Amino acid sequence: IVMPDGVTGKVPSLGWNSWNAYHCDIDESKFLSAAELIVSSGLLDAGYNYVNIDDCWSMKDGRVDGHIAPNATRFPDGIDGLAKKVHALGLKLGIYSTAGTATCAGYPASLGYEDVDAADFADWGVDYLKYDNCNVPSDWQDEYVACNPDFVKTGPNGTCTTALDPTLAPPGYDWSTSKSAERFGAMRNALAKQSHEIVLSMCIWGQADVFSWGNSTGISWRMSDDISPNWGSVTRILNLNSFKLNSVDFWGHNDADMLEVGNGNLTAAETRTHFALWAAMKSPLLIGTDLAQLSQNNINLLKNKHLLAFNQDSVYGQPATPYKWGINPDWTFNVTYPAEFWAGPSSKGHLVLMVNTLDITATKEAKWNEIPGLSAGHYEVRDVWSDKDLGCLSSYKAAVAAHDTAVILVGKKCQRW
Ligand SMILES: *[C@@H]1O[C@H](CO)[C@@H](O[C@@H]2O[C@H](CO)[C@@H](O[C@@H]3O[C@H](CO[C@H]4O[C@H](CO)[C@@H](O)[C@H](O[C@H]5O[C@H](CO)[C@@H](O)[C@H](O)[C@@H]5O)[C@@H]4O)[C@@H](O)[C@H](O[C@H]4O[C@H](CO)[C@@H](O)[C@H](O[C@H]5O[C@H](CO)[C@@H](O)[C@H](O)[C@@H]5O)[C@@H]4O)[C@@H]3O)[C@H](O)[C@H]2NC(C)=O)[C@H](O)[C@H]1NC(C)=O
Ligand SMILES: *[C@@H]1O[C@H](CO)[C@@H](O[C@@H]2O[C@H](CO)[C@@H](O[C@@H]3O[C@H](CO[C@H]4O[C@H](CO[C@@H]5O[C@H](CO)[C@@H](O)[C@H](O)[C@@H]5O)[C@@H](O)[C@H](O)[C@@H]4O)[C@@H](O)[C@H](O[C@H]4O[C@H](CO)[C@@H](O)[C@H](O)[C@@H]4O)[C@@H]3O)[C@H](O)[C@H]2NC(C)=O)[C@H](O)[C@H]1NC(C)=O
Ligand SMILES: *[C@@H]1O[C@H](CO)[C@@H](O[C@@H]2O[C@H](CO)[C@@H](O)[C@H](O)[C@H]2NC(C)=O)[C@H](O)[C@H]1NC(C)=O
Ligand SMILES: *[C@@H]1O[C@H](CO)[C@@H](O[C@@H]2O[C@H](CO)[C@@H](O)[C@H](O)[C@H]2NC(C)=O)[C@H](O)[C@H]1NC(C)=O
Repeated sequence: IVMPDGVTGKVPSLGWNSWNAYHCDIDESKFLSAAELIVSSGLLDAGYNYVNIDDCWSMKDGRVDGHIAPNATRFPDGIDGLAKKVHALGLKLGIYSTAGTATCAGYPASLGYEDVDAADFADWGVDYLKYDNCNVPSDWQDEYVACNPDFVKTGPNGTCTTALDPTLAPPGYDWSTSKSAERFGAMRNALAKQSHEIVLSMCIWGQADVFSWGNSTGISWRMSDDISPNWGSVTRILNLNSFKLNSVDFWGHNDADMLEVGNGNLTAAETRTHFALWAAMKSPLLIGTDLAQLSQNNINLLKNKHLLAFNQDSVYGQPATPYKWGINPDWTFNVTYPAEFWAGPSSKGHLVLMVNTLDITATKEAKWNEIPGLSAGHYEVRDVWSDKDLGCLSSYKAAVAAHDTAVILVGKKCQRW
């Protein structure tokens, strides 16, 4: 969705969110520390400007006089006070609610209270709303389910049938008028009435075919169930998103979920793959780890100037897309062996990414004729990881470590042949 100021939300949101770092165990100090570290580490300089509050911020046990109350134990100066502090550092503040009767963690939520909550969030100076999808009561549930392989039983190749799920929507169903669309549109409309600009992140997990109606409603939409800090989760979301990239352009980006950089059992290679593909798919990039414990190597990864420039390109709205699946035939839905060969144009040239989904080193080759927008011949090439010149090349062949991604930027043609 386009926003009134003509800029905010046009390219993907960059920031930090408490959830993958702290889950339900949050307080004001955690946000202030995050804000200070985003500035001092250079992350703000790299473009990361949102400090986003996730679930568990309010008094759990009900509204106070019809309003969601901040938990004052956690936020002694309120959300408004926190917003002041964050804004003084040149940053923006995000908050969280749910399009249901309680949040996913059981806190007050906004279904039927969209105008009241929007007004409070705006009065506090909040800049960004993550709006989750738990706890939808009967009179607001959808009639049917959409074919979302993360939530519905599938046959081969991620296909749905009413034999597999008798509540699967009939052929031709118009999701743009489902109850899910209504629930999210109600919050769109409430936020749009406020005299403070709040962008809407639609945390709907790829449900209700948000791909078809999302752009009319918010700036971004989750496209899968919740991420976990492991390779299986990374490949699952990569596979799912690889089929949905025609929904991604200016003002409306599929959200591959909060980054797991620095977390869990992800290896160095797996972490590069995750970051690089989230960037290239033009998902919002929300850091989700305690920055006080994040290695400099991971900080430097998050600041990768080429991946950030690509993600943030103000001329090319579309993401990198798969040009060859690799181990499987093109367009094969597979949660463990997603599409390997990706590319897309930008102001700085064509970004090309080659994911090694095998668990041993493998040679991978970027062949220009295979890549949309390029043709046989020689191009000037740069390695995105090392920022080194790779020369004037007729193709690019690399040994890629297990679960790593080779990433290059293809510049000008350097010979006609
Ligand atoms: C498993 O499930 C998946 C997901 O549902 C199914 O995926 C199908 O697979 C189809 C092929 O079986 C595939 O059809 C191809 O479509 C391309 C055009 O693709 C563009 O436009 C489509 C419609 O709007 C989009 O769906 C595409 O988006 C998808 O792909 C992009 C990446 O490419 C992703 O970014 C995106 O997220 C999404 O996944 C995309 O925007 C056709 O070009 C292609 O046509 C082929 O046969 C034609 C002959 O009839 C021929 O004319 C074509 O020419 C090509 O090759 C020629 C050389 O022979 C060249 O000369 C031409 O220049 C050209 O390059 C070509 O040979 C084919 O129709 C669908 O797009 C895809 N749908 C989706 C949503 O992904 C699988 O089929 C399932 N697998 C099994 C098995 O069941
Ligand atoms: C969800 O809804 C939104 C809102 O409706 C949809 O957003 C719309 O997306 C389209 C597709 O991306 C936008 O159209 C395209 O915009 C780009 C970029 O325009 C801006 O770029 C121009 C270039 O900047 C230059 O900067 C350079 C330095 O960095 C330098 O070289 C120059 O000095 C320039 O300053 C600039 O002229 C504009 O003013 C912008 O500021 C265009 O490049 C596209 O044109 C290309 O595509 C055309 C159509 O194919 C065609 O003419 C030709 O191919 C051309 O090369 C194109 O116009 C559109 O603006 C945008 N709408 C809004 C309101 O922002 C979104 O698509 C939708 N999602 C989906 C999935 O549909
Ligand atoms: C508001 O937040 C406080 C602080 O996290 C919560 O109080 C903690 O509650 C746990 C579980 O009962 C106790 O173990 C801690 O000792 C409490 N900490 C402090 C500093 O008191 C509290 O439950 C929250 N209240 C509401 C209504 O959400
Ligand atoms: C997902 O793709 C992989 C890779 O092509 C499939 O794994 C192969 O399966 C065949 C049959 O079991 C074996 O011969 C190969 O050894 C497997 N290769 C690897 C690298 O593991 C897998 O079956 C696919 N999954 C589904 C459900 O289709």
